[PDB]
Amino acid sequence: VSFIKPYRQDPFVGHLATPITTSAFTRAYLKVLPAYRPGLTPLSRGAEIGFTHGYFLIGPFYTYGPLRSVEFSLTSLAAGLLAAITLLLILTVGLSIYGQVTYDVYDNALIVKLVRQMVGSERTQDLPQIKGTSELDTVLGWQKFSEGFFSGGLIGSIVAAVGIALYSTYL
Amino acid sequence: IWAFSLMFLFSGRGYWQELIESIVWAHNKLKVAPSIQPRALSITQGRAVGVAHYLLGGIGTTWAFFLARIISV
Amino acid sequence: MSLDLLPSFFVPLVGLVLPLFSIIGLFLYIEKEN
Amino acid sequence: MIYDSQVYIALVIAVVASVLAIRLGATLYN
Amino acid sequence: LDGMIGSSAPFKNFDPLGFAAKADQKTLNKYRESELKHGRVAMLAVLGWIVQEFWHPLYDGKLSSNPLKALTEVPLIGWAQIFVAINVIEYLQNKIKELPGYRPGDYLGTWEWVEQSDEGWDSYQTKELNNGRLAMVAIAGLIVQDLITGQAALEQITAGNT
Amino acid sequence: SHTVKIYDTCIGCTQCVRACPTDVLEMVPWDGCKAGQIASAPRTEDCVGCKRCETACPTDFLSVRVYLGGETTRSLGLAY
Amino acid sequence: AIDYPTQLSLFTHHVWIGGFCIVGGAAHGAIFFVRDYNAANNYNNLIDRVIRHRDAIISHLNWVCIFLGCHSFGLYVHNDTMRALGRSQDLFSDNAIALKPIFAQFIQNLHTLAPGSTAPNALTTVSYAFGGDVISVGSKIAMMPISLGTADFLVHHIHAFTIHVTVLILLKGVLYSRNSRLIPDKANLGFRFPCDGPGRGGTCQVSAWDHVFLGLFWMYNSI
Amino acid sequence: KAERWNGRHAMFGWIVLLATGYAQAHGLLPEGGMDAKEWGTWVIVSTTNGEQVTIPAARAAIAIGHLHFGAVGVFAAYSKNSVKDRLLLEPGEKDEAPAGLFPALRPGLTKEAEMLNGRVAMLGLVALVAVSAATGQDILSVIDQGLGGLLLK
Amino acid sequence: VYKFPKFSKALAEDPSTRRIWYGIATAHDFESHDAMTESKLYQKIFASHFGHIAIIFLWTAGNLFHVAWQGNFEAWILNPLKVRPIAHAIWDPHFGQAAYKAFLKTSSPANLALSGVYEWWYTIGMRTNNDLYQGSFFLILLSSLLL
Amino acid sequence: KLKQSDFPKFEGSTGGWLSAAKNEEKYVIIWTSKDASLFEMPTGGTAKMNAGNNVAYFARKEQCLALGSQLRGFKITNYKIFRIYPPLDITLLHPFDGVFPEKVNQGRSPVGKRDASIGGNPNPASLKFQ
Amino acid sequence: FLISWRGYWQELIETIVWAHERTPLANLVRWKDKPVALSIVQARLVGLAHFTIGYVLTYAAFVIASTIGKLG
Ligand code: CLA
Ligand code: CLA
Ligand code: CLA
Ligand code: CLA
Ligand code: CLA
Ligand SMILES: CCCCCCCC(=O)OCC(=C\C=C\C(C)=C\C=C\C=C(C)\C=C\C=C(/C)C=C=C1C(C)(C)C[C@H](OC(C)=O)C[C@@]1(C)O)/C=C/[C@@]12O[C@]1(C)C[C@@H](O)CC2(C)C
Ligand SMILES: CC(/C=C/C=C(C)/C=C/[C@@]12O[C@]1(C)C[C@@H](O)CC2(C)C)=C\C=C\C=C(C)\C=C\C=C(C)\C=C\[C@@]12O[C@]1(C)C[C@@H](O)CC2(C)C
Ligand SMILES: CC(/C=C/C=C(C)/C=C/[C@@]12O[C@]1(C)C[C@@H](O)CC2(C)C)=C\C=C\C=C(C)\C=C\C=C(C)\C=C\[C@@]12O[C@]1(C)C[C@@H](O)CC2(C)C
Ligand SMILES: CC1=C(C/C=C(\C)CCC[C@H](C)CCC[C@H](C)CCCC(C)C)C(=O)c2ccccc2C1=O
Repeated sequence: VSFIKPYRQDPFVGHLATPITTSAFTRAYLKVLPAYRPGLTPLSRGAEIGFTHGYFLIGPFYTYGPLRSVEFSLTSLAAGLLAAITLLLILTVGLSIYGQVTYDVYDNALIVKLVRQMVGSERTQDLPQIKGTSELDTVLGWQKFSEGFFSGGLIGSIVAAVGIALYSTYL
Repeated sequence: IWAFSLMFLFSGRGYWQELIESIVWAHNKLKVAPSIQPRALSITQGRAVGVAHYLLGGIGTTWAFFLARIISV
Repeated sequence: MSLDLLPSFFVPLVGLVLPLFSIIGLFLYIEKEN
Repeated sequence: MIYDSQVYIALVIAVVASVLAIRLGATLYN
Repeated sequence: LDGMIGSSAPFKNFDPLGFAAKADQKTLNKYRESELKHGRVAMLAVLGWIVQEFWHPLYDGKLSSNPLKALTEVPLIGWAQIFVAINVIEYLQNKIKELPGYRPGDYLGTWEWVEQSDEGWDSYQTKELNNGRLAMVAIAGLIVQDLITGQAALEQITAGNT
Repeated sequence: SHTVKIYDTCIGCTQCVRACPTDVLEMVPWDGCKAGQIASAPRTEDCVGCKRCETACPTDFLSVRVYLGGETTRSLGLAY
Repeated sequence: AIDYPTQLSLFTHHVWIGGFCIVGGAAHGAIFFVRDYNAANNYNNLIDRVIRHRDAIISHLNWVCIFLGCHSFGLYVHNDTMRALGRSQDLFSDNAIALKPIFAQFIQNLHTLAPGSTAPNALTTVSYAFGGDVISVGSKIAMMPISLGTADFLVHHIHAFTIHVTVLILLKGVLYSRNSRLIPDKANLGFRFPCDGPGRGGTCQVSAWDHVFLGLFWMYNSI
Repeated sequence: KAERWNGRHAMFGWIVLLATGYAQAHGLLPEGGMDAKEWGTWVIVSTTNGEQVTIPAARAAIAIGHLHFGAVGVFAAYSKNSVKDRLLLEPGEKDEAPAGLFPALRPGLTKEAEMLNGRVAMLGLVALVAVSAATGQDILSVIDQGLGGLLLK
Repeated sequence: VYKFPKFSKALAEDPSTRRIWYGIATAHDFESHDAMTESKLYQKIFASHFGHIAIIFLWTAGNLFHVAWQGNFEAWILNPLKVRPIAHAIWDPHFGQAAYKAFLKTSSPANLALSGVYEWWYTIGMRTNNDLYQGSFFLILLSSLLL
Repeated sequence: KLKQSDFPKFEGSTGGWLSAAKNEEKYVIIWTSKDASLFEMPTGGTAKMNAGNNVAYFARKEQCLALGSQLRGFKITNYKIFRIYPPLDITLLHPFDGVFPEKVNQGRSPVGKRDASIGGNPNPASLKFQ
Repeated sequence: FLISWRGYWQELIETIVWAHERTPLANLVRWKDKPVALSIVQARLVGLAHFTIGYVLTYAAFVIASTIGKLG
């Protein structure tokens, strides 16, 4: 037996079907992640990603910041929370500008078919081309993704701060 | 020697060939141009000279430093 | 507001906010199309 | 020691010099 | 008790009680899943039993080297995290189970690459199954001996309580 | 894309054409040399600027000259 | 052991010779790949399969090198800037945020306990560096337990990072000695050539020799 | 669009100034200065002779409240698809038409009413700053004078 | 990937990051810009000269203002051989208490002035922190004139 | 095993084409071989030819031409290289007129030919602001 | 930037490009400008700029600090 084969029977792609790229564990694990989980609107994907990211982002800032405390301090928690929230704001700014400069679409998975059927004799790159058919690959989709990331980041950072305070106080 | 290496590491062959051109002009003016035409070191040889001088200079500096320090004390 | 509060008002303002907005504007400008 | 009024009006005049700078910057074109 | 992998020399197609002679393919897939999960968990349990007995670096020593005693000494908030991790792993395994072409114990998705299996692949799967069975018997014996005697594996062996 | 020019000092020795890695140069009929052929550059959009063409030129100061210009994904040799 | 100049000179000389010889081994591996490698005779063997996924190897080695360099050296720079800012409790020091090399200390403990427990026929540890008594000859220390603290953690990770970068340069030279996305026929240019030209944005030092040149520099740094 | 947003903020800030005056008058607005040992040397304002004058704790609290409101604003800015009124104009959208010297006299919760009140509030802030600069008293002192004394009482 | 090197269409068509790098490094080479004439060249150079002189005057005004505001010019007048001139105050959040104490000069951490502006301004007849402020005001006015 | 029967017996390499040769352009080289010779890919390692029609896809024209130059060592000459745009827009590239560029063919006009040597080039100062 | 030239940095950048293109959770983000190594002239300029800035900074620090710490 051989556990490495050309990806999708194409020996010319710059890719391989290894026990890591195309394993059933990899398939299921990546399909349960918010970025690829089926049945999620882009706002929901952004909200979940932001929640998880703020939740694990408050950690390093609170623990190793400039205002640490070997005991529990409200000032240390507030400093870590503010740093995490501002980092989420910076990431949201990056997401917003990236989406602004990347896509020009409001409804995908159709425009591609329209220009593959009804011809696309225009300036292209909006009618024709169009990389990716996901709802995240639109101006509207990425805007809602960034909004969800930002709101979920705030909520997750607050939740993680509350959990840290409870763990440090009642344990 | 380590600083000398940086002449070969930072520069390029064309400048040295064009300088050798004027030096050869002077030699021809004085009828002393060699029959074996002088050419600047090839690019690969320039890199080899640079790395050899760099290694020699650095290793010799550390050699002298270590030996003097550990023999004195 | 005393004059000695001006450093604490301005240094964060300039040295953090101005980079952010300048980066936003420059990235948007250099990533434009025609 | 200079007063708050002295620093404030210098800041205001500096703002005016800034608006004159962008006008020159925009006039030198994109 | 089929052309399934796991039939070794000492007892080929070992179904003395005929559990598989009447079961359909789905029940047999369930049986293979249970056997493989038990075998893997038992291999981990046996290795942990021994290593814990002669090495427990974590928790700043303490956590008495006898198993079934350190079971009641872990902070009980580390128990929760292990439980949640096992739960997430088995949720992922459940998600794997609905992938097309799924095989009972195959969570790596080897069916994607292994069409027309060889004798080496079958032999390695049988090796895993047999090691799992031996580890199941071994961990059952470990737990029973520690319950009845009170000493751990290398402690009971060292004293000579055999 | 880079610019490639051919000069009438061409002797039609074909060494430039058989050294081009991207099929930019070709040999075309001519009446200015013994070989009756001169190099041409009809596919400069594929020119990468490696200058292998003028490394194989035997004429005194070259008959094929490559002038580097605007860059393109083809001229930059980008497989991505 | 009490002739400190001899010990220092022997160690430094042998480490230098080792680094040079390792760079030479990488160079001659690249030379073999350029010259003596036959694609037909190596169909689907280990050498072929390594070349077939050279990208993955080099990209992950690049990531590891960046991770190790960022961490080791930036911890050094963080210590430097915390000390320069008068914040002595924010350093990566023993009296501060401490990075104890626990794995190496465990090994040191295992060796000093080996005589009588795992090496029952030994009377003393193999080396007093792992632990034990101070051995002095004529009031001069011959050997003594070498304590490992946060300072040794940082320098050991610096060693790992430098070694990884040298391996990156040399392995990139060996694997990309025959072809690449830039020059699909790099093997036809030989092992030793300066470039392919100013095109493709510039194709300096694409050889495999120019990788043994950069690797020589990085070996000098590491040693 | 910018005029409408700035008018809304000016009205809300007239409310905030009234609240700040009330808090200062009524024993709220914590006393003292920030702890340099707790919040680093960036809160230190000056060292006259062996004592470190720090940022007042009242200023820090007011800055935190303003941070709350500004954060709400930033969220609404990066929430364009879920807010009733966006901060910026969409490509294509055209700016509402200027109201003119006098906006239409339409009482109630109308665009003209909010427009007029925002202009009035912004002019009031301009006049307040001008009076404070010309005469030389504190902003809250000017508001207290302009309310007869019913604020800082 | 377009419109940044407005002065060069050849760079604006570059699909790589080289366009951004070369856009910076060719911005002031006006003679190489697209659709270029000599009259536009001299006029743009003239305007750039004006902006440059404005920048110089603003820099001098800033030095004057910061000496007047955070310096010790007046104290240095009475004892020029013992008092060390102060360039400007320091506000850096990364300072520890030790750094604040070491850089502390009079009322706030500050940098000693190594530009010799104290001696130059004292020689030309400046004795007050209000004389420096007048100079800063006048220089900002001159910068506005040049812009 | 493979998508098409005419593909060379290659096991796939992480050096093939990328997202660029799905939205900008891809290059295909076709050739017929008498023997299933073992050859080295321009991207990765060793592949096996088909005793008949062979078709390979690459991300660059240079890769296809390097493969073709390698094919000449196998006495293979009929190799032809095409450019494919994002849709099936096939354009024959290398044997443009059916004759290799090194051999003179009638019907070719000189492109980029100057009727003077290098020394006849105009002075750059006379080429200012055009 | 002066000793190591291009060509060695283009292939490494190509490997990084492949790594980014072939990894999940990061395929969602793609560059607009193709990342390439700095040009030969640009690399020379950048190395010269680093050399000069480091030269000036280290000598300014040395001269100022030495004068201050030696002459009171
Ligand atoms: C070019 C001259 C120059 C330079 C290099 C500096 C440098 C500095 N000033 Mg400053 N300043 C200047 C002129 C200058 N000043 C002038 C003319 C004024 C009067 C309005 C001030 C008023 C001022 C205050 C009130 C404060 C500073 C502060 C500071 C420090 C922190 C930066 C900051 O907050 O800036 C803020 C600067 C301003 C608000 C004024 C604008 C500065 C000038 C007018 C603009 C010059 C632009 C320049 C020519 C090119 C711009 C490049 C740009 C396009 C990227 C820093 C040492 C802070 C400080 O001391 O912290 C310890 C502080 O609180 N400055
Ligand atoms: C002029 C430039 C400048 C300035 C003013 C600062 C300022 C600061 N830096 Mg910083 N930094 C800079 C450049 C700068 N940096 C650069 C260039 C680097 C890279 C070399 C760094 C690397 C760096 C590190 C590695 C760290 C800092 C930290 C800090 C903070 C000092 C520690 C402290 O006591 O605060 C304590 C901080 C808090 C109590 C919370 C502050 C959180 C942000 C800054 C508040 C911003 C509020 C903002 C308006 C919110 C917007 C609304 C939002 C809610 C939606 C301070 C905010 C430290 C820090 O605090 O980390 C976060 C720290 O660990 N900096
Ligand atoms: C069924 C498996 C199992 C269980 C329930 C336990 C339970 C326990 N072990 Mg343990 N252990 C195991 C296997 C197991 N061990 C194995 C196989 C080893 C050999 C590496 C060890 C080595 C070990 C040491 C050295 C120590 C413990 C200790 C402990 C106790 C504290 C928890 C802890 O720190 O774990 C620590 C566990 C590890 C360091 C290794 C766990 C590695 C896991 C089992 C493999 C990967 C699991 C993965 C997440 C799921 C599989 C993926 C896929 C197959 C689906 C606790 C009673 C500590 C104690 O107090 O001793 C008395 C202690 O110091 N264990
Ligand atoms: C002091 C000079 C110096 C430095 C810093 C480096 C740094 C590096 N070289 Mg090296 N190199 C040097 C001299 C140096 N080199 C010389 C003289 C030569 C000539 C032979 C080479 C030849 C060479 C080759 C041939 C290769 C390298 C590689 C590398 C990288 C290894 C990965 C790594 O650690 O990245 C991490 C980066 C650092 C450790 C630098 C410091 C970063 C700080 C500590 C942390 C981050 C700071 C933060 C982002 C600042 C933000 C604030 C700012 C925006 C204001 C790294 C960037 C390899 C490579 O490409 O990378 C894999 C490689 O193949 N180098
Ligand atoms: C790599 C080198 C390095 C490292 C590790 C640190 C570390 C630190 N610095 Mg620091 N620093 C460095 C270089 C470095 N520095 C350099 C070069 C400079 C000079 C420019 C400084 C200047 C500096 C200042 C001025 C300050 C610090 C401070 C700090 C501390 C807090 C930083 C913080 O907020 O974390 C933020 C951390 C994160 C947001 C998370 C990043 C790391 C995460 C955990 C990676 C996770 C990877 C994960 C495992 C991947 C697998 C995921 C899995 C699910 C698959 C921390 C101890 C501050 C302090 O006082 O602390 C004592 C401070 O004020 N630094
Ligand atoms: C500045 C105040 C001065 C007072 C002086 C002392 C007080 C002080 O110091 O304050 C600071 C302070 C607390 C301040 C708290 C504040 C401001 C909270 C504000 C929260 C705002 C919220 C939720 C806005 C929500 C808006 C929304 C949803 C807006 C919206 C909409 C709607 C509504 C139109 C709906 C639309 O619907 C659609 C279509 O989307 C969407 C959108 C966006 O348009 C505490 C201070 C101190 O605790 C500290 C720090 C230290 C202590 O030791 C001492 C004290 C107690 C003093
Ligand atoms: C925006 C504004 C006020 C904004 C106030 C806001 C947001 C409120 C903020 C606060 O709530 C917070 C945030 C927090 C609170 O704790 C504090 C306050 C402060 C209360 C005033 C503008 C005030 C703006 C004014 C007065 C503009 C005057 C413009 C004139 C006269 C222009 C004239 C010309 O245009 C013509 C006519 C013809 C042209 O050709 C020539 C010229 C000459 C340029
Ligand atoms: C509108 C305004 C405030 C509006 C506040 C609003 C809407 C608040 C709404 C709320 O929802 C919030 C936000 C938060 C809730 O919790 C509270 C409520 C209440 C529910 C202030 C205006 C305040 C307006 C002021 C102060 C105006 C001052 C004007 C002056 C001094 C005029 C002087 C002149 O007229 C003369 C004298 C002579 C002329 O010739 C020349 C000039 C100069 C024009
Ligand atoms: C100076 C220089 C030259 C010119 C160098 C030449 C022509 C070498 C001349 C060597 C002389 C002629 C012989 C050596 C004379 C020494 C005194 C002998 C060595 C000393 C002994 C002790 C070993 C290059 O050709 C060159 C090429 C590429 C990059 C950089 C450079 C470069 O820097």
